[PDB]
Amino acid sequence: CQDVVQDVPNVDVQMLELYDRMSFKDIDGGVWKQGWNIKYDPLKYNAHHKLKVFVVPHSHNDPGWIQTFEEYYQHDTKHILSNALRHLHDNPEMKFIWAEISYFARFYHDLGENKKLQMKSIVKNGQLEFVTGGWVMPDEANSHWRNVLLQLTEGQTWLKQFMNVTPTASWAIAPFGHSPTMPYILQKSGFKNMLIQRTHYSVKKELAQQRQLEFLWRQIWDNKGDTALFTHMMPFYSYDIPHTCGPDPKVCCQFDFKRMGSFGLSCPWKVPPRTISDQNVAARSDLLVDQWKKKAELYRTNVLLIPLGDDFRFKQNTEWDVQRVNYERLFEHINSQAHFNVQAQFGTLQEYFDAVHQAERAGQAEFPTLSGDFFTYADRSDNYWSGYYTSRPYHKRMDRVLMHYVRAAEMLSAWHSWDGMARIEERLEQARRELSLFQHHDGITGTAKTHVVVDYEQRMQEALKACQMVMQQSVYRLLTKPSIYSPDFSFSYFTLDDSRWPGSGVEDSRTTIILGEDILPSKHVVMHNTLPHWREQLVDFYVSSPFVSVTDLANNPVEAQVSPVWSWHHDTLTKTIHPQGSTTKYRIIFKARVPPMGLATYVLTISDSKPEHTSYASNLLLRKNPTSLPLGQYPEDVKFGDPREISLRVGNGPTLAFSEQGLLKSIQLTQDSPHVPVHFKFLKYGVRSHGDRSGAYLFLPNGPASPVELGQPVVLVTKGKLESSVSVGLPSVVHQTIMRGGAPEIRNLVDIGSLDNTEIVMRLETHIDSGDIFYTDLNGLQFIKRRRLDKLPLQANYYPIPSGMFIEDANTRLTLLTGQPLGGSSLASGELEIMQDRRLASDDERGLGQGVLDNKPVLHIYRLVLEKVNNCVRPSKLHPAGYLTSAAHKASQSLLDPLDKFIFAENEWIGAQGQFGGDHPSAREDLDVSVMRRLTKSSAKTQRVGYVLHRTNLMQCGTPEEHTQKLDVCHLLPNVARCERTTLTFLQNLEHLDGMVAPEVCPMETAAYVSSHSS
Ligand SMILES: CO[C@H]1O[C@H](CO[C@H]2O[C@H](CO)[C@@H](O)[C@H](O)[C@@H]2O)[C@@H](O)[C@H](S[C@H]2O[C@H](CO)[C@@H](O)[C@H](O)[C@@H]2O)[C@@H]1O
Ligand SMILES: *[C@@H]1O[C@H](CO)[C@@H](O)[C@H](O)[C@H]1NC(C)=O
Ligand SMILES: [Zn+2]
Repeated sequence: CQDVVQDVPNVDVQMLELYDRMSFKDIDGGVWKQGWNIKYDPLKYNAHHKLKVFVVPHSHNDPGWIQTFEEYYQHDTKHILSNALRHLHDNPEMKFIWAEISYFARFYHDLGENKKLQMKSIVKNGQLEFVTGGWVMPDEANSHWRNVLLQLTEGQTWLKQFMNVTPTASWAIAPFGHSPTMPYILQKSGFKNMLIQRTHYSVKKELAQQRQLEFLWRQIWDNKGDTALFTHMMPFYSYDIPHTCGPDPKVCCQFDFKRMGSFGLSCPWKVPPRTISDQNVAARSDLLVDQWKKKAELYRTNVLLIPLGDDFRFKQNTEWDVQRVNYERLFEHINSQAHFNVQAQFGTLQEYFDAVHQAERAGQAEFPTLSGDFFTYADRSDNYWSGYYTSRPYHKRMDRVLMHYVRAAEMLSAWHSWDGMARIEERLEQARRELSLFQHHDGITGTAKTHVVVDYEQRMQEALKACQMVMQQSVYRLLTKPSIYSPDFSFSYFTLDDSRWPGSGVEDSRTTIILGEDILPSKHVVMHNTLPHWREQLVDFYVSSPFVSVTDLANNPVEAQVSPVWSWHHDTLTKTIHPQGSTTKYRIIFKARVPPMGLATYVLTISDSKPEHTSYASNLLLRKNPTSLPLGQYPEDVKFGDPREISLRVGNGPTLAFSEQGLLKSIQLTQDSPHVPVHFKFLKYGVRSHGDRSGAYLFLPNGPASPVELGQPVVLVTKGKLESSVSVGLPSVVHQTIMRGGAPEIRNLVDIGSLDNTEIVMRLETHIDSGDIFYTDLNGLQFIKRRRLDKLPLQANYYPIPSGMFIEDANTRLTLLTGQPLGGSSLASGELEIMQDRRLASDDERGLGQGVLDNKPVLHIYRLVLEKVNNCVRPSKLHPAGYLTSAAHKASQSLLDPLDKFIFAENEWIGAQGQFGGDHPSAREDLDVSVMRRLTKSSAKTQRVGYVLHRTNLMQCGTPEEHTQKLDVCHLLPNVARCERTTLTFLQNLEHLDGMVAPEVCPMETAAYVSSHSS
């Protein structure tokens, strides 16, 4: 295994280093507004050394943005694809590339067989080429790597089945900045080349000057280079035709033949295209070849990529003709005039890359190595696209919830083969496709119109119901005596109970377990653990009595805590925000112990008085002017006091101190240790009243944030043996700190209400001497070092926080893990901050055509880990990566992949069993089974199950936490007959494994295995 900590890679371009050196001046470059006037030596090309030009027609099709997926399909995309089929069929030299398989699948299944055959033939002959082949062209900032892989797999599995092709070149012209997670996944999925576009204009200029726009993109920790993927960065401001022929858009626009008027389009530079004729083809060719040779100056080979397309292009037959016939006339002239020394043709993306690598192998170029990312994007001036790290945070959180239930549904159902009547594959396919769709760069990003957001939400809600169905059917099968099992595949044997989605205060969706002497004495509940190690975790349920005790299915008592059900109300009569307690339902909490990838059953039983093994939390309401809080049968009376500082400790865990406003002020890790200052604060950013306005994409604050005025908020303290909390009703946020004996959990119920032109930020203030350094993750996969740059504006120092962030000095680290992607930064030494929501009245001129005025309450979740790190083996000061500790990693897992909870729906479960998976290996803590997916339907004689295994890298800090069992996924199901290593999509076998054993993977590596079973 390569060491991902101690060896700093030697790369030609390291993006953090480049950032430190670059001046980012925004000067007028001339016709290339963000560049310079390019010059070329005309004698560079000659008869023995020609410029080879590939014009690559394309059409950018958003799977929802300003219209829904289905609306765009009906209005635009079905016509684009129908006319592509006809036009390519009839014009054999014409070419076209296609990226978004969601749309292509939607189209193809509506074709008659004759047209399906015609379509297969233009793909097989290379006229129509799929690029990337994902379901969508995903966002790269907010998306989790697991869902990037999911959508990639969804599209490529479709393409292999129906088109018999697997793309090896990726096309990502539209995400708002770019992540190294993409080449990581793509390189492990058979890819050889990728293309990107939306990078900071200053980066484009810098790399163009050095001819470093094509590079071997490796991971930041990769000393050897085995992760490298050849990458092409386009050089100009847009992917449209004016910005793809060359540096002068006034000239390039004249070669977009849809802009002569009858299509309703024109050239903003005020010179229209003219139809090519024999009288003008020489002059027109001179202009165009000059543009091409200038673009070629920015690259190292004599092979040039010229994209030819724009959003929802190639719709009308007349548009196909006007582009094709004019370009054909240009190519005939240019290629026959030896003095240009050019050979130009329509091509595909793979044709371009193949020709580049032929030039490379001929010794005509050597490419630089690069590591780093391409965040935060700015397309012009100070317009940094850090707003979309937060926009529409409800749906960002929903993404993470659905991510987990897709994993859990696929895993739980994979253990068996299912009859088709069970509709398992149907429901899983729907769930995967709806989550996959949402990875679009207008989905999870929060950059779509209101009604489109609603469509994505409705789709995801259906997907969650599909996962629930599959999960609960699977639990019933896994835990019922086989000779008793009698399934009705439409029935709900269990319902899922989720304490954090949509959340208390967002939706009252949880079911109470109703027990009573005259109705039902007890209830079975089941926990699932998707992670491949034993886990203990507190779980809670709502119950109709406080006098409830818990047993395991050996009837062993389990210690439990009962607490009230508190809900917060904005009392419009008193103009305060305060909690009310239920008088008929209560929360019971207990520790569930669940096998690796397994299930555990418990029983809740009512009694007529306090049970021996159940304790009751105390409750203290801090506010002036209190009024009573009755709690029905709950046996401890609420206590009241004036606001005051208070401290809490659960178990032998940290002691937390809180201000009189209910906000953390310090953490004491152990009995004698210092009370370390760690202060939460809520602040507000506003919007500029002159110049450019913040919107869904852009964050353009009117200076540093101002503190939220808190008034005298009401504080609720619950103190229990198993779980304690401090909750406070602040303006726009019910803020909660929860303690269970380790790192606290933070929950924010965020309701920005009608606060227009406001962004609410949560900041942590410490004494940690972090300087200008902080760490943020990329797609939940890796942590990258950030350096705050005072030469850039505030919004430029905001980065995606898809799963966590930290600051550290020599001795102390503070890590904030998130259950949802949000934007954040460290704007001063010792600080962390993360945006909660944003409400914006203006459009920000990027095409959305609305503000963000559709906010809804969202429950954001976090873990806060303060640690001593002086004994940890960390990377050197020059290394661009950072790594989590064990405790921080486990805290992230507790947010993203919690135990699932199931409540048996009927009164009696006949044949119930206590556990599943007790013989599953308990793997080392850094290893995960990211995906378990049965790949075959029940009719297949040889069943196949796919696994994706990911090993992270945790710091060595002198805490072994060892003896663990080897995990061989190929022996998790019986009767294995073959085990193969595959690409991450499962679509190509890479190694036949001896002994049918799937080895574990190296730190920071991800591998896929497929086991086959005879059984
Ligand atoms: C404001 O319209 C202009 O920009 C939008 C940009 O849409 C892309 O980028 C946004 C972010 O800015 C992203 O959210 C979205 O997914 C898209 O990737 C363009 O849609 C239009 S193209 C439009 O008008 C062109 C000029 O007339 C025409 O050539 C094209 O075919 C379309 O009709 C525009 O550039
Ligand atoms: C799929 O593509 C490959 C390569 O051209 C070819 O061998 C095979 O005949 C095609 N059709 C299949 C495998 O069904
Ligand atoms: Zn787009």
